[PDB]
Amino acid sequence: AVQKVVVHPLVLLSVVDHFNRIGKVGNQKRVVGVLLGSWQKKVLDVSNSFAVPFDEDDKDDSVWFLDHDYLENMYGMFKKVNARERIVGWYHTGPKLHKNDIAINELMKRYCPNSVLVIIDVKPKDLGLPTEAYISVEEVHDDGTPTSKTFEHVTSEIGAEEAEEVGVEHLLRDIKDTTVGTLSQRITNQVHGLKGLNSKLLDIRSYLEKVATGKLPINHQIIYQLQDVFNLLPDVSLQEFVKAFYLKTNDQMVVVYLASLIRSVVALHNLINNKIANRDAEKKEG
Amino acid sequence: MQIFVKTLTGKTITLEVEPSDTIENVKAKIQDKEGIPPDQQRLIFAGKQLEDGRTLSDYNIQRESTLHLVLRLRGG
Amino acid sequence: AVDTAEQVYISSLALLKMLKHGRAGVPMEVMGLMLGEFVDDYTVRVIDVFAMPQSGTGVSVEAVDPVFQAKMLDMLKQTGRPEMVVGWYHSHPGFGCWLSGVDINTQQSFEALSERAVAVVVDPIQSVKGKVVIDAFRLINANMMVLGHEPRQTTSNLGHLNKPSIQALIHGLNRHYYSITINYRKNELEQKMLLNLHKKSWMEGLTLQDYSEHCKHNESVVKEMLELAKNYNKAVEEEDKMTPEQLAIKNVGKQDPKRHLEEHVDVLMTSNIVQCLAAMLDTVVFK
Amino acid sequence: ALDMTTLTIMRYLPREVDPLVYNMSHEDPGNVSYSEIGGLSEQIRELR
Amino acid sequence: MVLESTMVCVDNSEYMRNGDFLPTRLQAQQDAVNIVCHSKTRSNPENNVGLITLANDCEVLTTLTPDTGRILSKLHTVQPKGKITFCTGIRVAHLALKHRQGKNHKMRIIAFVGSPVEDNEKDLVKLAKRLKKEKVNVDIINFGEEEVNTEKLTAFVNTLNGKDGTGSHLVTVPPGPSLADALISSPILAG
Repeated sequence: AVQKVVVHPLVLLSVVDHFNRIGKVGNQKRVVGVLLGSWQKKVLDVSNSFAVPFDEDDKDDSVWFLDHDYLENMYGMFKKVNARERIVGWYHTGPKLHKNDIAINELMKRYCPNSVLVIIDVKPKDLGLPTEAYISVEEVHDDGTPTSKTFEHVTSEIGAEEAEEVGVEHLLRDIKDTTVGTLSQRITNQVHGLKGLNSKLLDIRSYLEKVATGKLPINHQIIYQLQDVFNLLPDVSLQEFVKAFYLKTNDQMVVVYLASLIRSVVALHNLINNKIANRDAEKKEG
Repeated sequence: MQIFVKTLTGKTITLEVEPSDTIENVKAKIQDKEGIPPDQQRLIFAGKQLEDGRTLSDYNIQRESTLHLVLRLRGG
Repeated sequence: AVDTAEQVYISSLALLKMLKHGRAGVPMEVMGLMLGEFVDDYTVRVIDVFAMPQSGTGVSVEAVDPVFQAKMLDMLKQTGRPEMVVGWYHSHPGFGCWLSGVDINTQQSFEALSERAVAVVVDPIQSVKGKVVIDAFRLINANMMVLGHEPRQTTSNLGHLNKPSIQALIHGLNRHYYSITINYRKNELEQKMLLNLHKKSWMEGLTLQDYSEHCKHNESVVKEMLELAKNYNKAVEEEDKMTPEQLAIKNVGKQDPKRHLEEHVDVLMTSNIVQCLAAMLDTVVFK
Repeated sequence: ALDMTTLTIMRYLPREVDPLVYNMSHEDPGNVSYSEIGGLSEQIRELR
Repeated sequence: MVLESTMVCVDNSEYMRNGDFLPTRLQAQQDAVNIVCHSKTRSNPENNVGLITLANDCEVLTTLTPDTGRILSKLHTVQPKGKITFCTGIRVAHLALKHRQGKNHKMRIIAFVGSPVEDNEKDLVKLAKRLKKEKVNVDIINFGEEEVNTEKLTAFVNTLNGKDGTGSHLVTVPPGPSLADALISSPILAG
């Protein structure tokens, strides 16, 4: 169904406001709400949101409260001031999946047959991206295990509108940025790449401990996937691949040589202009 | 009788009225109390609008009921 | 007497909603209602703002349902927002920022209902990526001012940092009211978000550009260099042959080959460097 | 049609008809039959 | 007069299809609900009421609403099925009572018991005691078959309203004429 989802900044600021406000009604560690949006050509666009009361008794699953006829009432009250937008899905601000949210989803799906989940973690502890997108599917099994009802991943991004990025930029007076050109490349696409890749490999590293009797091998599936990973990775950089590499490095650098030469000649020319102009005018004004 | 009318600001006012009074008299009393002109202010009770043409008994306004006042919002 | 220094703190969310709502009623003075609290004699803080059902005719607007307002407000309390009304705002496209005629009248009744009210005006069509045009006003006293009394007290430089524009003087700002300074006060968590708001995934950084197509671009620019070198030789030859400014003044049509020559560097460089570096790294980090 | 205070497009319209063309569109006594023309039926056939 | 929030937790277990009361226990309870909620709202107009049902899961049917009709038209097409589950029901009603619209109201729970309760006694004692310190008041109708549940419920209500609290009751009934006719209007105004 859905191929990608796009989020506008107004939603993210709304989430954060809700998270800070709840302290006046409870003590819970999570909050839940509704996403208003629209979509076309399997590209989904979320634009606006409001938050509805929710509560959960932490020490168990299966004991939670979610207020229907407040949701229906608000949806009515909003529709009266913008006809463009319709229920699309829901969000919660927990850092990690919870046991019961599939059972939340099977409720709120009665308001929209395609409903999508967005996790918006409000306290990042890393370099990263603040949103994740999930859709619900049924899984068969080869083990003869009964059919399982389970989430599936969807790629996500932030989008923008000209009427908002004016505000975002008026507000982004906080720190440095835009170390132009060659300065920004290597930071943005080498260092902050390698840090991510490292964190991922540490995560796999940790999981393969628990299998030391701490937990049951979750499936041979995950092991088959790992074997694909270590099989695919590029062949040892030892064959005539090396020849093909040197060729392009020569060609890549030669034109650099040319450009650098151009770069120097202009400096000499500017030098001469500065020199003559100086001395002449000096003797003249003397 | 006494009647409580409260506003979007959080300020509250108490009025003295008799059941035969009309809405217009209410608004006039409000103007006397605060200086808002009678044409600007809108009144609400039990989730439906008030209108002149009727006595306060007619809407079954009981002792110590609460009314909402909300202002005309115009710009141009 | 009102102190010159008193601020209005608006809370970043409210501003974004004011814009995305103003830049829609493109040629019409859309309006709305604004919620906050009076922390102190030197402060007012606005925390949120919401629209209404309303209709107009280009020359005017007003809202039509009074019940909707009380119902929405009384609903919001059930989820931690007990704050009440402190003011209102409306958008002026392209005019500038001031209060005029009717806007004073609907304003002044607020002040009979609640002193220390505030009216805000924003302009969404002059604004641009660097800066947004906002103002906040309150009415001068209803005269009795032949006394020559100042409207406000002063005990700081803090209120005289800014120059009033000619336009508001035309419509009389210091004659009928006064401006109040806007200030922003972001909290920790939202500003932590606001910087993430542009980060892009690690997946991309390690990726190579195609080597074909890349070579094509290299050959394109190198063959573009020729004509500029040829022109540059003449441009060197001919200068100082006439009066100095009459170089530039006679070079408004035809381009000057120095800049176009120079700015084809920073395209061979940058590109070739970063591609060779990225390949050179990832040849190690995978096997 | 443009709004006059600030010149933004507000509505599009169909093509005009200048009152002259409108007037010469439809004024006619318009009621004589072929019965009233005698002596040149052949030309009427040639024209129609 | 005192303002009160009341949740009525109907029972819908399989056992509700049997026929001690004349039409069938379902019609034996629907009329009782119909009278009790009329009494709640007519006692004072801004009291308000909600609805929960006990099966292999608990389910909410209508949150605190000031108009009784919403409940009545809702209670219809509830179907006898599954096995009762008492504790979880009372918990989820506690949650839903916190979120009342006006905190100046104090709150009540009403429940109809119509089946064996497979609960361990020492779990009821904990639930009762914490509900004790949370100021929630419970009030049990042993509507259906009195046996099996006769003890546990009584000890529960004791441990809750005991220490001379007196605000919480147990009331019980044999098979016979209508609950609303003979029973509910008898003990006190209601409950």
